[PDB]
Amino acid sequence: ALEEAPWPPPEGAFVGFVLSRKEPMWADLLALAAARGGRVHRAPEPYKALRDLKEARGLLAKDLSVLALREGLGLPPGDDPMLLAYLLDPSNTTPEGVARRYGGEWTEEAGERAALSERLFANLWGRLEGEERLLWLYREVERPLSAVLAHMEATGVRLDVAYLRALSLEVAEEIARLEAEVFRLAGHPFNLNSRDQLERVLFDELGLPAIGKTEKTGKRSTSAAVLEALREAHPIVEKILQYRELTKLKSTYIDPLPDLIHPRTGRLHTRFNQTATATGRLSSSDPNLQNIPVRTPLGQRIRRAFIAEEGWLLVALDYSQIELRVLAHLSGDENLIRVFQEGRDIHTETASWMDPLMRRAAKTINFGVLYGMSAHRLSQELAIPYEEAQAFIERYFQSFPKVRAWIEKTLEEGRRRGYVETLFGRRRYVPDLEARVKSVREAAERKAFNMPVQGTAADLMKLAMVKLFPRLEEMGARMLLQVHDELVLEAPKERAEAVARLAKEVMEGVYPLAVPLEVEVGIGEDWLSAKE
DNA sequence: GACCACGGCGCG
DNA sequence: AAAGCGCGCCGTGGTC
Ligand SMILES: O=c1[nH]c2ccccc2n1[C@H]1C[C@H](O)[C@@H](COP(=O)(O)OP(=O)(O)OP(=O)(O)O)O1
Ligand SMILES: [Mg+2]
Ligand SMILES: [Mg+2]
Ligand SMILES: [Mn+2]
Ligand SMILES: [Mn+2]
Repeated sequence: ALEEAPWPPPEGAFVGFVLSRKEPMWADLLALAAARGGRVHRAPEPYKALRDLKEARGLLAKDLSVLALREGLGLPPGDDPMLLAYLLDPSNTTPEGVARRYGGEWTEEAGERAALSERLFANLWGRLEGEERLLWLYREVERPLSAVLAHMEATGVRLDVAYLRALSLEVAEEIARLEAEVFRLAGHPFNLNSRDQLERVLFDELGLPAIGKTEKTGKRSTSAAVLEALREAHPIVEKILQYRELTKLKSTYIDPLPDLIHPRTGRLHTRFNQTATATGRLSSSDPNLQNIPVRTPLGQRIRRAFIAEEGWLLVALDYSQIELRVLAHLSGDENLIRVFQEGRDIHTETASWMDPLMRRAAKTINFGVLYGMSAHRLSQELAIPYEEAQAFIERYFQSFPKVRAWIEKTLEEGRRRGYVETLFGRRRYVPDLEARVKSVREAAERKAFNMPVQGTAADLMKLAMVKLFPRLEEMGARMLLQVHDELVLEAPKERAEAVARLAKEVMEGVYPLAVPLEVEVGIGEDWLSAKE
């Protein structure tokens, strides 16, 4: 039954706020409230009232801190019950669910939100009493990380807009040429973007063999894997693949990115969602800057668009074979430890076995292999017979015997405890491990043993970001992007070299393992340059 | 306009 | 597509 108390609130109050739209960098601050000591404070003018707070503590703290940074204010995020709930159970991803689950309702009014924040925090902090590992992750990783992300989000990254505009006009001309071919070959026009219309053309009119069907609705699939299986079975398939690539990059990146430049900053701002994934990874959205193309020649042209402020350079740091090293440490496989203790590369060894484009393939291969891929799909990818695909799966695990033993212990443990955990104790609940439908059970198993490996690499990286960020600010350098095992920094030209050495070392020393973490670093005027 | 399910595909 | 995992956004297609 909170009481209206005059703004401002006492120091250390829980904040509620309402935004015109989810994106902090783009939102209007509609309302701002705070709660403390059995009272609620509703600010008369939200923007002015921001100045009174000294830290944002409450649901979605980082977002409001991001909006504060955009206004020239340094209001860092503090406690956020979402981070508590997320650590308790990573399926806790939204305030709607968290409130439903731990004792309130997520409404649209800042006061009730500030109130909700306060009681949700009490209750969750209660639930976390005694979970000392999760408390450690909260204090040493997540809560400090929120500040770092708020700064990355507010900073943004520079984009060569004029370049992409020109690229759009070029690519559009290429697409029209391929559309025309496809339409001719099909003997009539139709919407090449409609997978439904395409399917009737390929499998009914052209009478091509229907490899596979789609998951939910059982239509005949027109996916790249299926089209690749028909690249020589007919010429029109080939062009379809190329129309898909261009339209995919044009409509997802080339055309939308330029129109998202912020007016005040002149830069492009993503959101780094901190309670979004089941393994502990971050995600990026609005726009997603974690899937900017890079694997093909055209995508590379897109990456070139991401450039440094004049007088600065981008610094790109990227852990080598990160999840493999984690697997060595997690499992104890001596043969795999040695692989890394003596500077061996097995992403390059799976390339010649099966340059920069051939190494990306061995990356899809050795990772697909490792996480329970099927002999069937491996045979199909590598273009070899099923007989040969099983032997790359026999040897790939013969070499490193303790991995399978680790997989088993992990699954056995997740069955008893109902969850699996990373090196630091981050939990993921995986209930279907005792499912009586084999398929459902074995999916769960693949989810279960991947988590500690992907989630440990994410713990390490978050920790590296937490340690590295203070050093960058004191050097006048900036942290721009994180792509799971990678960081892009922006540095004044004359500090760029020292920043790279420093960041490389911080990341490599984040938390020593039974195997060394190695980092590749590069420096350049654009994101593509910085990774050569 | 808003929403959503689906197939599809980009990156890690 | 199939016994890899984790995401977010696209166009289409359908509703309200
Ligand atoms: O689960 C998959 N499937 C993948 C397919 C292609 C590429 C990576 C894949 N990964 C994950 C594993 C790891 O978390 C991260 C490493 O990211 P990448 O930088 O791409 O690879 P890498 O660390 O093995 O080696 P390298 O840095 O010398 O290139 O990506
Ligand atoms: Mg061209
Ligand atoms: Mg989906
Ligand atoms: Mn990488
Ligand atoms: Mn890497």
